Amino acid sequence: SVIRWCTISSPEEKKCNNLRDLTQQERISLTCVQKATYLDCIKAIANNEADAISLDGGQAFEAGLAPYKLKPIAAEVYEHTEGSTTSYYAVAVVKKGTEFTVNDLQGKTSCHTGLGRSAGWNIPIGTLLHRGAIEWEGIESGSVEQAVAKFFSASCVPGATIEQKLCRQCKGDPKTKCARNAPYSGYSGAFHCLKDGKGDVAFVKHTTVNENAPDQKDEYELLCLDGSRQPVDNYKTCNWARVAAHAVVARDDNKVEDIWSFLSKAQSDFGVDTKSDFHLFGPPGKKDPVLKDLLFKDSAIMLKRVPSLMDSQLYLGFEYYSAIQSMR
Ligand SMILES: [Fe+3]
Repeated sequence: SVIRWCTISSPEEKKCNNLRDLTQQERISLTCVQKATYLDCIKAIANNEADAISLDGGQAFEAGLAPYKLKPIAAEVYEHTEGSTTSYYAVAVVKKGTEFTVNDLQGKTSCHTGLGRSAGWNIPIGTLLHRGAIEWEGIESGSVEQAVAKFFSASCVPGATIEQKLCRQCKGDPKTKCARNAPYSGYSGAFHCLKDGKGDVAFVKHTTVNENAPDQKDEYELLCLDGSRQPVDNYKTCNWARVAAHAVVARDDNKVEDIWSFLSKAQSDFGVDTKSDFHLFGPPGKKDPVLKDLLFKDSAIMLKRVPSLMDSQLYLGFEYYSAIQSMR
């Protein structure tokens, strides 16, 4: 019996084969299918051409719509003060000194993890809109990118389609610079994007600074929704939202057990406590954003199985869910 994972980048593939390689000796075994975009994975998965992929809540949302109707099989666990939780916080990071508040955000540059991802988009944009900041009336008259491209001087937003302003700060080969897996894509990419000065703001996770710049953590602060700017380590108070962990998405069939089995074991032999050269998660550390969050976030510490009961909606929450919807 084999599970076929869908990978979305070469390096992600490798890590994948890696684990398949040192796993081929079990009841359930791996195999890596590499697609172009997560969409194609979602699709293959539904077509029986694959069986799993771990997605950001923004994509989990997507993966749940019809025709797919994929379910969140397992969700990532993250360090909490209280040991652990299945959620993370969305924060907007900023360099220390550059005075400026949430309100003074117009005509700025900004870096985002990618189009429609929780932290780098859904939360921030919808927030900005829910605040009278961004002018958006609706789908049937104006796109969202457009309202976005109208608010910021320019941006980096991997996945962007409708506006070159949004692809303005993306560093890399122009062919692929705004690719969904571009060098400036992902939590860490959006950080570099900030690091490198290509944007005045980064929309990332509460772990973001530590994982790329624990050394120069002092060099950054957080933009709070109230007006303040707090210290990188104050995400709790200075946050824009608390979102659901990324989840592993799979067809609603009988296989969901083979997958959980596979994951349960693998995580057993290669967790944060593994003693192997091979790590399922991370580990976290200043590395090249390109090699980050492969398969799973570098910041995941465990996997917690999801109750069969939950679909995408129940998983995300009626609130977040409506919020995402209302944006498309
Ligand atoms: Fe995320």
